[PDB]
Amino acid sequence: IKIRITLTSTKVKQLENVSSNIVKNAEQHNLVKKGPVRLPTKVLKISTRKTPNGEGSKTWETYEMRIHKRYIDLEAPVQIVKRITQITIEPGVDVEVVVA
Amino acid sequence: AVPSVQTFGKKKSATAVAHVKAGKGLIKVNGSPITLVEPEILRFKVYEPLLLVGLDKFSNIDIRVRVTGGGHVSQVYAIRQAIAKGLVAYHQKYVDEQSKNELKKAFTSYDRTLLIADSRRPEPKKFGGKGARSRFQKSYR
Amino acid sequence: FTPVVLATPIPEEVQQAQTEIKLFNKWSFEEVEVKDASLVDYVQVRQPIFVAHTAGRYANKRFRKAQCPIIERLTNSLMMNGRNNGKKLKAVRIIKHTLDIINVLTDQNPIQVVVDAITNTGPREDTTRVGGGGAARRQAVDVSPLRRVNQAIALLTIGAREAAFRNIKTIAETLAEELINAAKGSSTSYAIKKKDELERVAKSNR
Amino acid sequence: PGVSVRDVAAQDFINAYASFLQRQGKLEVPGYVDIVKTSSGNEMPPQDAEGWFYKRAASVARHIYMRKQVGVGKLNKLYGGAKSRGVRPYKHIDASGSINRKVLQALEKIGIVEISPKGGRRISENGQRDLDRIAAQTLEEDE
Amino acid sequence: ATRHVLMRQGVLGIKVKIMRDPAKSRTGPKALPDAVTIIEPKEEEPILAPSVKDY
Amino acid sequence: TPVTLAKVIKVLGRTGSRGGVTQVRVEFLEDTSRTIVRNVKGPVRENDILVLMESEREARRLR
Amino acid sequence: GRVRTKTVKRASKALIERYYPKLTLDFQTNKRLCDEIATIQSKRLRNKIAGYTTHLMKRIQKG
Amino acid sequence: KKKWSKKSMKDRAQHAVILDQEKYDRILKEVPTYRYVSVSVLVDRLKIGGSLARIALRHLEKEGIIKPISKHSKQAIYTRAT
Amino acid sequence: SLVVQEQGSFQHILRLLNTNVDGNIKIVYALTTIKGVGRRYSNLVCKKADVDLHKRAGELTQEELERIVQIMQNPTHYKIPAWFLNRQNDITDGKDYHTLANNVESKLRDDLERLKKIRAHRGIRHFWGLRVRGQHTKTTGRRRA
RNA sequence: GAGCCAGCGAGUCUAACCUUGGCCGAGAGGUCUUGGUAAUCUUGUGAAACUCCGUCGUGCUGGGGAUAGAGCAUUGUAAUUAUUGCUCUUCAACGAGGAAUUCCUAGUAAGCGCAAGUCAUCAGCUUGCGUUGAUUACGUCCCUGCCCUUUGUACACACCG
RNA sequence: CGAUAACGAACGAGACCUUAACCUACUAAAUAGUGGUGCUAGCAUUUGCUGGUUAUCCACUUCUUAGAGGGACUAUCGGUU
Repeated sequence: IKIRITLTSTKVKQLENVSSNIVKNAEQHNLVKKGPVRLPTKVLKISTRKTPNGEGSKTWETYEMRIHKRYIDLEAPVQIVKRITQITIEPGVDVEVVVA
Repeated sequence: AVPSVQTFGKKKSATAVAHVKAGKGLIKVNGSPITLVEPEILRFKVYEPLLLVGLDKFSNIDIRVRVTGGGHVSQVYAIRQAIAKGLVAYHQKYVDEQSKNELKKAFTSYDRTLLIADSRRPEPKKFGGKGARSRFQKSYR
Repeated sequence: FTPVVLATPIPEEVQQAQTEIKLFNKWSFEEVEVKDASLVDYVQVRQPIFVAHTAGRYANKRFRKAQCPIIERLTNSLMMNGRNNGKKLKAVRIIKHTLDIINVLTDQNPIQVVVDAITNTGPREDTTRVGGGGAARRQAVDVSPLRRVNQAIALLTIGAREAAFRNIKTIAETLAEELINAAKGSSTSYAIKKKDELERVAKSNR
Repeated sequence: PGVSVRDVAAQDFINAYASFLQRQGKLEVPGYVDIVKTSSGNEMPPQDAEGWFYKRAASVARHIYMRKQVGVGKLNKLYGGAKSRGVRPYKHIDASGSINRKVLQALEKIGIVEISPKGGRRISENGQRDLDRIAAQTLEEDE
Repeated sequence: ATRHVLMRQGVLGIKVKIMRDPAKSRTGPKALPDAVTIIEPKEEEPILAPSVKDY
Repeated sequence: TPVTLAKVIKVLGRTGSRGGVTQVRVEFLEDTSRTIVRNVKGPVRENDILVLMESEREARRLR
Repeated sequence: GRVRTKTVKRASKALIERYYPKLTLDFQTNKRLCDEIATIQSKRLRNKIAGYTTHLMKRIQKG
Repeated sequence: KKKWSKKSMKDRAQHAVILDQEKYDRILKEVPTYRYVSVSVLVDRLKIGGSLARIALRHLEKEGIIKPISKHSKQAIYTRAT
Repeated sequence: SLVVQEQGSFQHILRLLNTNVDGNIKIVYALTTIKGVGRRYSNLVCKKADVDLHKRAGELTQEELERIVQIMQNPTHYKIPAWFLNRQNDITDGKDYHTLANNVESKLRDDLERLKKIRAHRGIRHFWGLRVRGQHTKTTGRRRA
């Protein structure tokens, strides 16, 4: 069946309890896997001025959006697969599965 | 099996990983021997540890190193730290602590950099200037 | 001595540098005893090095620049004036050529000639400001051994630099001739002329 | 002992190889040699004017051999470099893709290189043997 | 919070800032860094002799 | 050039109007224990040898 | 400088007030009992408190 | 505008850039007793262009009077044979 | 390593196309000293002339120099690629020409007065002595007027 | 000519982005394809400064590249007061800067290039990134200003009173 | 620190957060590497060295990432108060 689950969020502890209940569910059902492959974190930087107008010092602010991405490879037949997908939907985290 | 170890030497952005094992007395860096490092003065700088201890400690051991990151000179410092750490690792793993410790004593008493790494990590840049401290220029008139 | 071999062949001269004493390719850092008992402990010998380049943490503390090797300080002074910032590779290259030039001439140790030259061109008394109010005046005082070292290296480097500027005489050889001139005491070398100029103005305002 | 290009030094080997190829018969020359500046940034053409194609050829044979797969694009980013844009500050600029394509096609003709799938070129076994064998000849040349 | 309000003479800005109590947070830090707790050690009546109670 | 070699045994403190100079106690090496107090330009501490272009002067202070 | 604030000093003071026998002169065990015996919302703060407690325990043990 | 310079004239040196038999046997007999030799030595002491200096250095290290100790580019260092 | 003694064949100065040319220098940069020719075209035409670049200018032969100038005043005949030329696709003929030592300022004035007589923007700017290529003129360049 | 080593980071879906490869062109660039919604492909971003070899020669000179002339491309509905790029030619000031004045104490200054912001095209700008890497202090209030205390005051839009 | 018609407090500082460094210790991974097997190229062949290879598989996580964690508090020693 050869699925790949992935999570693409910013709220870290949400994503991590998601990966944790996923893997403990997987290991309690005794299914093959890889570990939670923790990708490099990607920091989106937007750097602009504080001042709406033009005067004052040239003071720049640099706002950041930290994105964290994880994935695991799994094998299981289709009924347990779709039950695993429809469970473990924790808010803040975005999830997607792919195949082959 | 084999008696072998694998260590490294870091720098500004240069990481040089060295595999050491029992061989026939050969040294290589990127698949090229030690005499082809090519800043051509920093060559002696990277020969320095093995000259300090003599090539007797490289008689039946082969070291192969692979390097990435930063400038030529940064790579050179990464290389010498890698081979020094790897030789001291080999004598920690199989040979006695006496030889290891006198070896490492010579390496440190010559220079701390061969084992301990330069922790001067670079400062970021701030706004208001071209650098980390240098602001641009003040004008009044 | 025995020349030992390995699977990768090494040149035999560097094996010689290995077996006896660490050196340059050629020169011997021993028998470089200096004449100025003031400037010793603020020069740096009996801890020899092959290259005149190392990432020594010298500017963290106050006198850690005294523990730096002297020829490294010479190299560090050579790279300046803007366009030659950084470029320690060309600095150590010019040092290598300069030392070879000194040693083909004046056939003793060129390291010996640099330490005798720097203690020769040490400025010994200087002058300093007294404020007044409306008008400034001077007053002559004495100088530290470390500052003698720093001033001598600065004087030598800048004299050879401006001598090398806009002429055919390359920086290596101009540094070398400046060094040997300061070594003997020439009254034709930039270094010595600025030195006795400063000592004269100090004597006046003594 | 066994020999390879990585065992021998860099500039002398390329010198020996380019000399061997200039003596070695009819390689191939584009025809616009002794005309062009080898780049968009190089403010003059080369100095060894009758030469320098062979130096380029020897260097690219060494470079491809050291690597696995390359392209004329990779070669342009490699062989070009700084341009003085007059008063304006310097900038990196890519070399002459016609020179690199032509030297590569010359090498495909002599057979040192071989067009390779997944994109690019690659060292052939004939190229492998004669490059390493010239390296063997060169480090004994000095005596 | 920040808000605007429109009277006939113009705009008035309001701002509101509310510092809740840390101990009732229920997720996150339940306290403040410069606040610490020093729990009480129950004092013990001494041995008065050596002795043993067997199992 | 008759000079005097003398060794700083104490550093009194910085002087000059700009902290640019210092005051030091210096012992003559020839005929030891005969002390003097003098000025210095560069960085210095205890036990430090120094050449003197004369011996017989002691500038107390400065502004 | 290496000076420390009143949360550190008062915490150290209180721990030595009512826990003097259970702890000792060793920085490591003072840290490893500090972690549990007083809830502290900062690892660096715990280390600072531990250091000052060991300072005061050395003072108490001689005088 | 203003200069704060003087910019007077000089010799506009006439260093040779080719030679003749007089210069040739001149340099052949005079370049020894020069314990240090380089491009700049020949130029300033013999009043010759730097190209002649370099080409004569090649010539002289081929026959053998000057013994190099460093054949690095941009700085050539020779002694004399004895 | 090649050393050879130059006899009376050398000459300190010489003449090529109404322009004095200096001996005692490298021939390619001597050629550049002539107007209407820079480093590129000089090096190019010396290679096409099939003559030593290492040799100086003054120590050359009159057959070499007349061969060079013969190349220079009819280059496209001597197989120059026809983008080196300083006047390609002329307005009056559509032919690719090379203007030379004297003709350069002449033909410069020629096409300039063409713009001037057709009353073009560039022509009137060239006339008044202003900047023609759309530069900023407010701030920079007061020390020409 | 050769050697030739980074780090931060950005990218197309109902759109036309990053673009590898191969073919043509001196080059800008064109071409037919490919991979990539991204640690995956662009990209090891094979960056520059650097080093090694030669050419040069102290010469407003192969320094320097404004100024102009002609032509070839790209972006765009539109480039004319040249968008930008490429090629050839023209080769001017400038020979280290006057009273003055700015920034700077460690991987910092300074040299070096790179991505991102702007953006159809246009970097000499900015924000960040790394590459090479010093000299000079560890002090003082002398200058310019700050903080606390004591003191004086005809000051309070407060010494520009 | 203490001194004391002041006692007890609050904001700012510090604490806190991010990033940079250290971890050959845990969780691990062809979307990161390493070693080894096979298939295979070259040179020397005498033992070896340098390489290419996702369906050739086998193993590991030092380098690479990230998660939880640890680590420095001026520790120890000597002066000075």
